Amino acid sequence: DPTVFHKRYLKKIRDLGEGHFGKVSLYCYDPTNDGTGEMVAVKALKEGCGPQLRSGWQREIEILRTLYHEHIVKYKGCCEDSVQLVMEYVPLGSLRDYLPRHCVGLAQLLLFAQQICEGMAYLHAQHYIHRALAARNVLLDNDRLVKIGDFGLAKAVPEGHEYYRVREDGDSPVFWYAPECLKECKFYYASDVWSFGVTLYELLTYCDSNQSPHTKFTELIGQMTVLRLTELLERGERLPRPDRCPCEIYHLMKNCWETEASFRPTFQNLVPILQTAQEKYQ
Ligand SMILES: Nc1n[nH]c2ccc(-c3ccc(NS(=O)(=O)c4cccc(Cl)c4)cc3)cc12
Repeated sequence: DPTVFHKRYLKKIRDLGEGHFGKVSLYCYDPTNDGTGEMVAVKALKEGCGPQLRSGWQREIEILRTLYHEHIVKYKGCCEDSVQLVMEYVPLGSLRDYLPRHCVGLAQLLLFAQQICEGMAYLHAQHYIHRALAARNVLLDNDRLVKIGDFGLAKAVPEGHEYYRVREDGDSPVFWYAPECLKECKFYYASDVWSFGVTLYELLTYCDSNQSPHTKFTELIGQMTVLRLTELLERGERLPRPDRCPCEIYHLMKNCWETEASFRPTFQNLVPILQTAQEKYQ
């Protein structure tokens, strides 16, 4: 019943985001057509999705129902026709849209970075890999509260496996990807840590397009792109230290980007370090 949303009570307000396969929009859900209603975010598959995209969409909805964390977008229910995913409305939107138009100090960024690590440490503990950990998928509720907002590429990791074998896709976030994902198509929990390293780089660069990983890696050059990127990352080459980033944080990022996945810190490890770093800055 509270998980049941009828189309008849859903009024589209605006668009919230769009990926290759899905679409997120803001709706007002008012069953009493008065004012005691609520704002919800409604995710739907776009027209033209393959059978494997539809079966994965069922798994995604099941995944979000399973996840309960202060730093994970709350599942609210479904809208059945095809199926639409109903979630809570996280008002300030994504950090990719938020940061270039806002004033957020270093201590606040480090708080966001710590909360991402908290939700991510819970995700891994629930035996799931995210695979799309970037600033566009982290949502801001208020100046003190972030939520991992999209699980489109999330996957369960079987019984005693430390990695998940992935399929070659031209749609995948290549510049957020660890070398083991690009060369061997292997996604470990450690591969998400690498993406967190890239996410932290994005926050410290205010999600400025001119300083983006895409632009910096293009400059660093001097599937052919993926091939040259793997050599770059194996040579030991990394993203530059952002002007604003203190050396201890750049170290944290570099540890997150250790070439060998086993050597990278765990999300459970990152939470205290970041809490300290955030506490130190003010
Ligand atoms: N403001 C919000 N309240 N609740 C939400 C749930 C998801 C989202 C959301 C989450 C992720 C994105 N990033 S995105 O790159 O646009 C994207 C990637 C994959 C699939 C979709 Cl539909 C969108 C954009 C919006 C926003 C809100």
